[PDB]
Amino acid sequence: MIIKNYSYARQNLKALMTKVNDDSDMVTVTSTDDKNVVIMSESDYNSMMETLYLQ
Amino acid sequence: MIIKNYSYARQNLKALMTKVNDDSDMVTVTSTDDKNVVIMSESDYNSMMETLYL
Amino acid sequence: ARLNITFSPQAFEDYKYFQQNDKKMVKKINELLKSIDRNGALEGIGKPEKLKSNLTGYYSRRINHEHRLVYTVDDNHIKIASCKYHY
Amino acid sequence: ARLNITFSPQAFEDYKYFQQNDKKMVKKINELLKSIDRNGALEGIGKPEKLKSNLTGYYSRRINHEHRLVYTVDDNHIKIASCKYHY
Amino acid sequence: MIIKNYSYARQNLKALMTKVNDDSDMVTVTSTDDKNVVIMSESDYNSMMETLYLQQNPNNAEHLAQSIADLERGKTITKDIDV
Amino acid sequence: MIIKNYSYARQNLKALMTKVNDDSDMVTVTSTDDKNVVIMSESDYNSMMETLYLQQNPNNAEHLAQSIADLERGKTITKDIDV
DNA sequence: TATTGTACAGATATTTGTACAAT
DNA sequence: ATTGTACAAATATCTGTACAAT
Repeated sequence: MIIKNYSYARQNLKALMTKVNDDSDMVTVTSTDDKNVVIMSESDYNSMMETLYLQ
Repeated sequence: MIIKNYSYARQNLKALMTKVNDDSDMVTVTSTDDKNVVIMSESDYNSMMETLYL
Repeated sequence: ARLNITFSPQAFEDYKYFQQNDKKMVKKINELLKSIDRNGALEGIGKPEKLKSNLTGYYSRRINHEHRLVYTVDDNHIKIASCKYHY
Repeated sequence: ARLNITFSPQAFEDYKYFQQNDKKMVKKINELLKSIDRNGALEGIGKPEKLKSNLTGYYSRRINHEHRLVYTVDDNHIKIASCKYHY
Repeated sequence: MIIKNYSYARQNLKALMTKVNDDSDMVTVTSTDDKNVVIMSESDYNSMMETLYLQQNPNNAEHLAQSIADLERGKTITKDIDV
Repeated sequence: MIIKNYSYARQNLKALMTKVNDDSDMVTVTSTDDKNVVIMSESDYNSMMETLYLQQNPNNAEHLAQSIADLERGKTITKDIDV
């Protein structure tokens, strides 16, 4: 889990999008006003959604 | 994973310590000079060490 | 100081196993059960989370880093689906 | 461009599985192998970690959220211990 | 799932962070080289990860599904516990 | 494992954060109510959790133990992979 | 002993909309 | 549609230090 603040995340958004796809990990970007988000690769999101279903 | 900056962690250190013990959770403490740390309950550390050192 | 608790078969096996081999686990489990009865399914200790998918309707609290108490509340009666991870 | 890779028997079967049923995994594994060959064990894509305990001497990179490429490098020759999580 | 492109997400990052937190929605952010991302609130992430943790292992998923069915049909064990 | 108490940790938190990063050592912080913690660098935590992930499942741990043993006893398969 | 909540205060870093330039 | 880079003024963090009270 990468942790970055909002300003760094915006300053380096493309690099972070590349990194979460290349490394299959995630970024929590922090905010001063309790609006944190997590950024993950779309392929990881889709993979995790699939294993959530009871097969 | 709970995320707090250094100043908050110092102002609320005790609360965080009982938090990670009550919740079996962890805190990452950020810092402006790239010296982040992670805080976990001692019993969680001992459990994990036991698991990975068979 | 006393609660009526419904177990699934497998969850009761694992509760008894913890009674015989790990008293620390039974203490934390009972502490979680107390917090569920006092504060409701989603408030209190153990990072309570609302479960999704075919587990919708149930909740989880952390017994420790590895094990989860998986439970629901049906008319203020606590039902336990699991208290030990199955590999 | 054409690499010589050592697989464990179990990692070979899993790679064969992916070759049949999941071309995306094979492509990802191959990109990780290229990175390992170009930059060494600890540098490049995939979040390289140095493994501990009885896995000491081996490294892991992420294939995706679930699967790990567990490998080592013997004088620029890559060996794969695992490329798929076993349940 | 809201869909936005990378440039919009860069120029409007704080509004996206606000939206997925206030509306509990998610956004997919596209890029031209296909390494897209999805953005969700930290609370939605924790919730999904906890369910994923229990579902990831097929035997634990089966154990949970059978235990919940057992509780459903009434094949249960009821005890008083002193806490 | 440096041992300290809560009051020392509170009063010297930045020093402890700098030590566990520069010297890759760990601090146990003691409480009087038995709510102790361990503090480690983010790098050490990531490394620890990744091995833990591979070892936590007994079948995956055994799969890794057997596969590493095969490689070390020369029971292997060679593939040529265009990359 | 060791504990916690609480506070000061200059210095430094984060915040957020806006937008140029070149692709 | 893209990326790196820029301005700038309100708010937040930083960090040693330390006073009560336990």
